[PDB]
Amino acid sequence: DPLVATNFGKIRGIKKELNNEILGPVIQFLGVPYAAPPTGERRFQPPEPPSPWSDIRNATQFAPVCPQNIIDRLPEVMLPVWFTNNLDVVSSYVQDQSEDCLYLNIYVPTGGPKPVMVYIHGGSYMEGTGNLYDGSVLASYGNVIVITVNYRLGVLGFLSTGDQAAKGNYGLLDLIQALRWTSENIGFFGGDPLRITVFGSGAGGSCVNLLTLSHYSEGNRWSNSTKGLFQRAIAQSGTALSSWAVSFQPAKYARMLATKVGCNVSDTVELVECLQKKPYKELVDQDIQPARYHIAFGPVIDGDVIPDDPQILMEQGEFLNYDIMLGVNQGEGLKFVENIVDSDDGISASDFDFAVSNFVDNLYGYPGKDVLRETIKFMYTDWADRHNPETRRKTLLALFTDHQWVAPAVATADLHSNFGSPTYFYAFYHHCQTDQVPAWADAAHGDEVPYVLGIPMIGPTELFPCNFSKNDVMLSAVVMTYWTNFAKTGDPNQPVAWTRYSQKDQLYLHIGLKPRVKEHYRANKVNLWLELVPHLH
Amino acid sequence: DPLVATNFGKIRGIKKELNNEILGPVIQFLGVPYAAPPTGERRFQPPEPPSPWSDIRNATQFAPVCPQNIIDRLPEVMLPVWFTNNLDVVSSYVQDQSEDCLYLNIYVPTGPKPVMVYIHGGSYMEGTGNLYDGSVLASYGNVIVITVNYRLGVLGFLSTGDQAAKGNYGLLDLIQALRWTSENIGFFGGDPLRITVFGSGAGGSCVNLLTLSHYSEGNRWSNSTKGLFQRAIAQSGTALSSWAVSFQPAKYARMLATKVGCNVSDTVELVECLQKKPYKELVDQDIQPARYHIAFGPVIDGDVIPDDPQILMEQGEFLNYDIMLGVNQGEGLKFVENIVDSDDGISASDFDFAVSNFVDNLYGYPGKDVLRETIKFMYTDWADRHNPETRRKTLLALFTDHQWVAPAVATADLHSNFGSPTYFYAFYHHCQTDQVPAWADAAHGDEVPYVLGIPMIGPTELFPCNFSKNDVMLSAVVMTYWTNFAKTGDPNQPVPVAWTRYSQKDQLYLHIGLKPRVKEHYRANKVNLWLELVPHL
Ligand SMILES: *[C@@H]1O[C@H](CO)[C@@H](O)[C@H](O)[C@H]1NC(C)=O
Ligand SMILES: *[C@@H]1O[C@H](CO)[C@@H](O)[C@H](O)[C@H]1NC(C)=O
Repeated sequence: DPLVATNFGKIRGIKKELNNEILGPVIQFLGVPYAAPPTGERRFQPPEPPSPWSDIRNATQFAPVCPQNIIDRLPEVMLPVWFTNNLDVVSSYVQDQSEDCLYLNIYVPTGGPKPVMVYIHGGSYMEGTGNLYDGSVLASYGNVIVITVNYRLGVLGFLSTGDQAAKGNYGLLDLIQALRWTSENIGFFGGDPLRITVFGSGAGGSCVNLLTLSHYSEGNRWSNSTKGLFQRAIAQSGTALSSWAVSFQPAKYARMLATKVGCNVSDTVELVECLQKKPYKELVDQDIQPARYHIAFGPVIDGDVIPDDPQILMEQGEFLNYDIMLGVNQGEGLKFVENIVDSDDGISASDFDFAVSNFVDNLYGYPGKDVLRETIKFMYTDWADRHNPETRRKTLLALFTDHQWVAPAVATADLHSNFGSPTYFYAFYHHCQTDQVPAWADAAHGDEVPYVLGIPMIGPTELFPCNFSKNDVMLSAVVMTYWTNFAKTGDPNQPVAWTRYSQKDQLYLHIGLKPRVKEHYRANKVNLWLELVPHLH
Repeated sequence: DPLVATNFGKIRGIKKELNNEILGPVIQFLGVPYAAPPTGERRFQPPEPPSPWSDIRNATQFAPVCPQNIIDRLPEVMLPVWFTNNLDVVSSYVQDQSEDCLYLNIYVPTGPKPVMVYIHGGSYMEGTGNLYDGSVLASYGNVIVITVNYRLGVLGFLSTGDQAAKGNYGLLDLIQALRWTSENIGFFGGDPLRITVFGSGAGGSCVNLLTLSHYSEGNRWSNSTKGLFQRAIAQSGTALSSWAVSFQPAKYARMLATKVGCNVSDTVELVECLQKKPYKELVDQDIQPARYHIAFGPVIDGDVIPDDPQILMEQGEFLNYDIMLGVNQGEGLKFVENIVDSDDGISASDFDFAVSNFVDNLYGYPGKDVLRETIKFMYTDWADRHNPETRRKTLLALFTDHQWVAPAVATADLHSNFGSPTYFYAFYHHCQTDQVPAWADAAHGDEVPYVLGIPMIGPTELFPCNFSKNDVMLSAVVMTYWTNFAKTGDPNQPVPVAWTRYSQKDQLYLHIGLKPRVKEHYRANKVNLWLELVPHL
């Protein structure tokens, strides 16, 4: 049997055969505590280390996930499509909940310590679990250790009063704790604590980026030369600079919740103490909605974990030199457009104007809006066929995609390479059409996930039920190789050459069935939001 | 010897051998009167027909050109570069002047042939058809070529805003030449029902303006074809540009009247006063308009020009001619030439100044702040935003696009829209002179020597460039397109790389270079800025 001794006790994993000939087996350690349960007085408090246990602890089944409610209005626009498309399956992964949810899962392959890829999930900061992301194939195919983590979500993980009463960022601190646990225990599993790659998609991608800006991710016990906890980062369709990356009005929504559950909101210490006497179910189940493209509960600017606005930090180059790799998908903004399209696959010029105008209002309140609505309306029309209704959606979809994902990604990519971090950029332009998605839709938000995890190798799963072709399998194998090569050496080419990114040339890898390296991804539309729109104010 | 009988008498031309083996000889009839001298009481009056002569009139030397002053200064930005580059040679063509200058030149090769009437023009102020030798074009193409001299500057376009001086005398002269041609060219072996008019620059403007005038309607030969001429080619010139037509004619008529001592309350007295003065005195007065506008030119008289060409075009008020338009890569050379430093680049400093003054001259604030920023963004290549060699290339494009390209596309669009067989091109080659920078591309008027077939003869006093073997080949191709178009209204058919018909939807055009290809939507990104965005602002 597979036994492993850790600094808190011995644990037993479980061997797992994969449904493919090319793939060797993996031992998976499910439900490994990396922190003390954040219950009672430790709610709204930094994570403490886990209690040691005397005997052998079985790590063979998922632990209950962190409190969340996806069955009872959720922001489809932030959430991956494969998530919202089959919530029924996703729900079975989230049924068993508990405030005691700080657990991570290890996937170990089968003559030196292996790289460790720690996955950080995330949709809107409100929900999800690392359990959804099976790390078996990636570990086996890549010959690396893969870890998935569960961190505090929503209220419990990010509620803040704007005071020392509740400073917030408990979720990010949990991630820090999981990374420290990993740093100081993964070696016992045959992992290399000095080649740890952190990677995540969506809000998970945001979390990855936010950590690189935090001084809590500085320093590791093993090396005086390498002062990072983790050494590399991959942020997939997520950044720290988007409108919904961090919560800017945390005290507002903390008051709201406290009110809704009947707690006095005058004194902040009294407010917090009251919330702590209430079930997590009651706090989670309250209806708290922010602005359309903003969040209520998430990462906050506390002057500690996150010392300042991520924008300012990046500009001042306030981050350790990590090997970075970030990118976006062709059509992230599917769910922004999906409700608008009619029986034929197009949107009228009428609906177009409404959508673009409301977009301007939500993200750019008039101080001057008139000018802006026209500049954008112009920029996101293809005059080649200005009356085509099928082309109007593709470009409207591009508006959301560019502003919410692409421009933030490029800005991030630019500033990292600018300050000396080996940066790599990509554009994911393939996917596997499900019977739940339109036939005209391209690579949407989160569609790159199943390729990174190697799902096509195993074939359709309950979570990813698409009929993966042979092209899907090959593309997946290519992706996993880039990722894992990057994990092994900080170079996606060293275990089509993926060239290093730089602000001048802005070379990136266009990922498709025919992967090529291009240059200046959508710079025309990008520089609009980074150079023009700001100067108009 | 070559004798020809016309409705006004017999005339003797002169045979001319061309300096190329492939070219047969041509008989050229130089100094043929097509109208009575507009002298004395016929100054500021429509052109009357020429007097008949009993004997043989020798047409073997150029007649004196229309009054003009380039020696005493010259709007370099409107004028072709080959013009301003060697004024010494150009001057020899303009030395001998006379108000009696309504003469045209015939070039006959060796059924009835097509007739190509060339309409010269720089700023409406100067020039002559004599500069444009039509020998090679006629010989190579096997068509008759005509060059015309029409009234210029004050004498040709002065208007008081009254019936006292209605203006457009120059345009009426062109009409007179065309009527003369229609009713006499048959005697030379020409086809009065296959007359093509073509011109570059202001000449191009003149071509376009004629298509909007009802005076070019009706011919004596056919009841089905309602046009005097049947086809039109407008090279780097339109009726929609800022300097195509004079909108403040009365202002500048008074200015002149003032300088010569004729400023009178009553316009009929004013005109009568100007009529008692030498043409030299009127031509030599210093009258300069706004930076990108004209003082003396085509005017909106409600007769010859029934309304603003823009309105006319939009309402489709024009006969359906076979149309052909295009521009050169870098028309706006002379806009930028003064700015470049020893290195072939312009600083970010000078750039902002040049662009801002451009905004002020063409778009005086009534809102300018927004506009200068929108433009500054659109005309910078963010690929390398700091490159000084690239800053000039894009600033040059600003002028080029606004003054030439956008007016051309708009014209091209509205013509094809209302049913005229339209054709579009972009001229991307030239022959670098020791007078032009080595970094300059196809500038204003650089397509002329290729249209006239000069590379076939080799360097001339006017076109002294060392034409290569490729130049000769490209010229043959250009002349073939032009002459095919004259013959059949189709640049692909001589009788009775395929250049595809243009249309507002597909907007196919011929990219003319050493490797001529058909592309689509020429600089539509930059065009639609001026046609769709800035207006709505
Ligand atoms: C732990 O699990 C293994 C297999 O998963 C099993 O053999 C063992 O008996 C379990 N231990 C306990 C104490 O239940
Ligand atoms: C025209 O030229 C002929 C010879 O070609 C000559 O006899 C005649 O005198 C000339 N005409 C005039 C008006 O000089």
